[PDB]
Amino acid sequence: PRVKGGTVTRKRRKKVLKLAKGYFGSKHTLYKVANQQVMKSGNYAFRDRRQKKRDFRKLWITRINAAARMNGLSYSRLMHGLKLSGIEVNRKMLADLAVNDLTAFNQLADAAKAQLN
Amino acid sequence: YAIIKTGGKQIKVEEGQTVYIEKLAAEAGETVTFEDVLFVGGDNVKVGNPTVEGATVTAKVEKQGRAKKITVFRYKPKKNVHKKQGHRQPYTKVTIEKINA
Amino acid sequence: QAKAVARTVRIAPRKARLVMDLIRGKQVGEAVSILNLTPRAASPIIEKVLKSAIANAEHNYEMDANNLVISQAFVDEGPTLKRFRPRAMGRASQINKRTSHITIVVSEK
Amino acid sequence: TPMANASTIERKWLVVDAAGKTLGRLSSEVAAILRGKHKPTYTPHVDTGDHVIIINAEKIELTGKKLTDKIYYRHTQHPGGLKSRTALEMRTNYPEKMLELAIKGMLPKGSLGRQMFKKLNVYRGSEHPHEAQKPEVYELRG
Amino acid sequence: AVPFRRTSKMKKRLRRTHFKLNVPGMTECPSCGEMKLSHRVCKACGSYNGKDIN
Amino acid sequence: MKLHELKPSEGSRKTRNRVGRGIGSGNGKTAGKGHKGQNARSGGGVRPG
RNA sequence: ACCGAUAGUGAACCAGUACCGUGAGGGAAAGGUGAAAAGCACCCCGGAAGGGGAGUGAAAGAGAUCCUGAAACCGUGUGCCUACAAGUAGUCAGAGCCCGUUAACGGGUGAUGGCGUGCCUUUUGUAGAAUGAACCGGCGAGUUACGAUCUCGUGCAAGGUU
RNA sequence: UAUCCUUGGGAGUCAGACUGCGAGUGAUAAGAUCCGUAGUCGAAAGGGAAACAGCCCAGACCGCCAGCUAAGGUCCCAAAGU
RNA sequence: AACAGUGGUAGGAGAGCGUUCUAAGGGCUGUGAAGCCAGACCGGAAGGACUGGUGGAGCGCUUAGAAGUGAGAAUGCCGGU
Repeated sequence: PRVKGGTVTRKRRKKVLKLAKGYFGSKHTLYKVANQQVMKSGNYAFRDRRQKKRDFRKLWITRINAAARMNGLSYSRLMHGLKLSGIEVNRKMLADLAVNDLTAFNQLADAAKAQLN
Repeated sequence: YAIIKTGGKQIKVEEGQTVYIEKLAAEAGETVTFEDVLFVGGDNVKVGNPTVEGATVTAKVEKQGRAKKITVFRYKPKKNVHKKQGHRQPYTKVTIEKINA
Repeated sequence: QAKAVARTVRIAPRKARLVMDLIRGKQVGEAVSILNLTPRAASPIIEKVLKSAIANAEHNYEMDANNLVISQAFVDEGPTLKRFRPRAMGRASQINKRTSHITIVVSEK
Repeated sequence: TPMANASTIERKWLVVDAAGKTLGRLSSEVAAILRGKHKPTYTPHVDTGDHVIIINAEKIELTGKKLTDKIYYRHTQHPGGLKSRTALEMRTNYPEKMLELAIKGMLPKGSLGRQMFKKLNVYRGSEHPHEAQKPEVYELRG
Repeated sequence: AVPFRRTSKMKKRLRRTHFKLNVPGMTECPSCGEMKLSHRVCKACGSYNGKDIN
Repeated sequence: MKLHELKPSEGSRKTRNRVGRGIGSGNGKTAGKGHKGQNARSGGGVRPG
């Protein structure tokens, strides 16, 4: 029996266009060009789910620098201090959540400064 | 205000607020205690890697669903490689209560 | 409101968006006059249709023709007429006659 | 879920004086202040810096032979269009581009670069017009 | 003499800025009241400046 | 054996290893016969021995 | 366990025609109103063409290459954004403003930041200044016939089978 | 520590590159060519070497707004000690 | 349950998705199917539904069998642009 192959295709090509909203110009009404862009998004949406493991550290660590220079300390003397102040686990994201409560943050800082000496 | 360890991640915890935390061993009606607590706050009582003593802040487990759908389409450009795998991450809608400060 | 369509009189649409990008929003009693000393000749189609567009509002609708403002007047292209102009060294260029559907929407101010 | 401050920033006015120091290490910790990297509420994209006024820029110093060596090259677009200027040329003729060009390289590039760059200004001598904002006095770490 | 690429739907529709045409100098016919072209004859009036000229 | 529930003994039926439909299954582009060989063209090639 | 109008006879239709060729020959394109022509009297606009009403029909957007009518493409409007920014055009952070859906760690824009050079063929090697495609839609490539051989599976087995 | 051999169905590959040591050809010229043994690439993304198949680290089932180190880095772009 | 492994081209191997047609059952349709048009639903994937709007007569599921079996690239054919 012969296959027409009528609606096998036209259902599939619009599962790519509906994943292709918002694009510049002629990449939201073409199959052959948005399919080079749904694919190309897939690497980008993959490999930039791992920079949130990186460019949040780079967002967290310089805030801890900034909390340290109003205390005279480094980023080194904090984290090397906190390994000896306690054996504390403060996971540099939530270190900033004490920074925005800076009255309580420096009790965590100057305790390590006493444990620097 | 607690900082509790559940699945290797910690969250700044306010009592009475829903926080999306990892899947665990409850059945949507339980009050699972969190014992790995540090920096209680408010009265500023910390214990430096022991946990804060006798302070096992509980919660109440509400709901366990799945996340918004994420599909990886990881293709290697030349030499004809595709890889198309969806991933529904499960979670637990955790309603937090009873700071045991 | 009113509605009137020219429907497939032969003029090319990209020679009919131009004057039609003046007429919309205007006063209808003024737009008869704006369509009179145009010199471009895509106007005696439209001025022969806007004059027909008023009469629908006057006969079929009696909506006080001095109180009308065109809300929409949009030109969409219609079906074409394909020719084969002969050219240099057997080349047979295609001349596409175009045809357009001049539409006019008349409403009360 | 961090705090990304966006235009809710209490900006500041610091003054860094240029008595006798080296313009690399005097533009060093100014450039962090131009983006406000010393401030604890540092978002990396919404310009959390604060304004910097430099006084007495022409009295700034250089060790080595850099008073004669470090030729500041600008270029036109016309062919063979470099225009050489040495340091002592920049120092005495007009030095109000002599610290700007030492920080234009040190602020990060992009649309946000020039947006942070507007916060800078440099006055020859002891002008300091600026009597309407209560500017503060800053001292560098070294 | 070859367009190296097709023109996209931006740089086409940025060329139709100064392809627009205006309304000409259009005043009112002082006698028969209708809209007049500036410094020409109001053909409905048949007049100019005082005289319906035959 | 009802007509509603026809099934074989498992191992007596086996689907096609059909050749040349998409790179997902493998055998997509080259269709199992490699790169540009004489052993890839339209029937041209070798005797058995 | 044939095709359903690019399929099936080249030809479902005035098709071996129309056209191309002096010539032997080559050789297209094009089916669908409804159940019933009941196919629009009548009134306006214009010379009509063509509408807008009215009336017909259950439907008139069903009205003459007349069912369904997608995409290219041409648009008319408006929600948010833009005239100191270079930017394979996305991603991921991300305020403001606009939102209220198959009711859930929502919808749409995104000022700005960080990483970032298409797909394919062929190559030791490609974003390639190596080829391929204007895009849009449809067709279009490892099939059966017979025998060989092996594994899996069936029934009888020192007999199996026509 | 488990991978070998035998029998049988099925292949593709027979144009390769470069860095170090061991030689030839050359001019102890080539990102040259002909090989030896060892890598990587080919078929292997990530980080550094500004960017870069072939060098220096290291292998990607997939998600997190967590933790530690290697190569290389810590005045500022561009994370970390003036 | 425990332990271990999961990059992959040529290349082998194993599982499934889906269209057309048939086969028994079942059902579902003028109280609106197929198609088409939209979305914020689910399944690991090819995918699959569910309301809403179009349309005006047919088509899904469960298990089987047959295949002209699924497009995005042929200086591709044929229209539309």
